[PDB]
Amino acid sequence: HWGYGKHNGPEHWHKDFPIAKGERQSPVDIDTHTAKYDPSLKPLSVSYDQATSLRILNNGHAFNVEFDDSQDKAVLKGGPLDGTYRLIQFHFHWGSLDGQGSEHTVDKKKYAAELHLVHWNTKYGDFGKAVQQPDGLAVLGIFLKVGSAKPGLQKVVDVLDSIKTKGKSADFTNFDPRGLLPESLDYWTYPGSLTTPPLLECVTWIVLKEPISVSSEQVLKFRKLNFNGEGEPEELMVDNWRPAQPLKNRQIKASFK
Ligand SMILES: NS(=O)(=O)c1c(F)c(F)c(S(=O)(=O)CCO)c(NCc2ccccc2)c1F
Ligand SMILES: [Zn+2]
Repeated sequence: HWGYGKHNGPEHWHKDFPIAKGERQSPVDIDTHTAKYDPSLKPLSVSYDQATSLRILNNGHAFNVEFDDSQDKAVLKGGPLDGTYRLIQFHFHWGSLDGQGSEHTVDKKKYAAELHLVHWNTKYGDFGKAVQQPDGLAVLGIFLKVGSAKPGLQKVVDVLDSIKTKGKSADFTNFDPRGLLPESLDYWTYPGSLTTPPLLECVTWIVLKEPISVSSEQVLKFRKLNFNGEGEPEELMVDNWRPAQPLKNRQIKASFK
C-alpha cells in the first residue's frame, strides 16, 4: 500500500508503521551550526576494492544495486562505528525538479538527490537480523547536486531503461562503488532509522559533507523510471524522498571543523 502520493505518501505511513512517529526517525535537517564537533571521532574507513555487484533492481520505490555480502568484500568501519559493516546495496532518492529530492537537508537546503550505501553489522550475521538491532545498520549518505557529470555513475544510468518498471531486474556485475564517492570523507553522524517502511530504528547514519556533482542528463534518466509494473498505467518514479523528521532528543556530531 505505501508509497509516495497524496493518499499513501509519507504522511500516511504511521497508520501501517506506527514507529513512523518514533523517537529516532530519519531523515533530519542537519543544522551545521549546532552540530557538535567531536575531535575523538575517527576517519571513516571505506574498503570497497573487493566489491562484487550482482544485480540492479526496480523495486517499485527506487532502484537497488545489490552486492554479494556473503564475505567481507566491501566494508565500512571506523568513523563512529565499533563494528565492521558489510555493503549489501545502494540506492538513491530524487526529485521531480533539481530543487528537491534529498531526504537529509543541510541548513534546510535540499539537494537534487541522495545516495544511500547500506551496510549491516557483521556481528548479526545477516541483514534481516541486523535491522532488528539498534546498532544493526550503517548507512553512508551522499548528496547529489546538478553540474558536471559523475563518470562513475554512467554505467548505472545506462542500464535504467532495462529496468523501467516495478519488479524488473538485470545482471549488473563489475560495478565499482568507489566511483560514486566525493574527495572528502568528512561527515556528520547521528542515530536514526530506515527512511522507508518498515522505518526500523536500526541505523547509524553517516552523511558526507561534500556532495558529488551529476549532470542534468544523468538525473533526467532517473526520472524516466516508473513506480508502476509493466502493463500498468505510467506513473514516473520521482519524489521518492521522505521529508525531514523531528530531531527529538538527538545531537548531530561532526567529524570536522
Ligand atoms: N533508505 S534506507 O537507506 O534508509 C532503507 C530503508 F528505509 C529500508 F526500509 C530498507 S528495507 O526495505 O530493506 C527493511 C526491510 O526489512 C533498506 N534496505 C535495503 C534492502 C532491501 C532489500 C534487500 C536488501 C537490502 C534501506 F536501505
Ligand atoms: Zn534510502
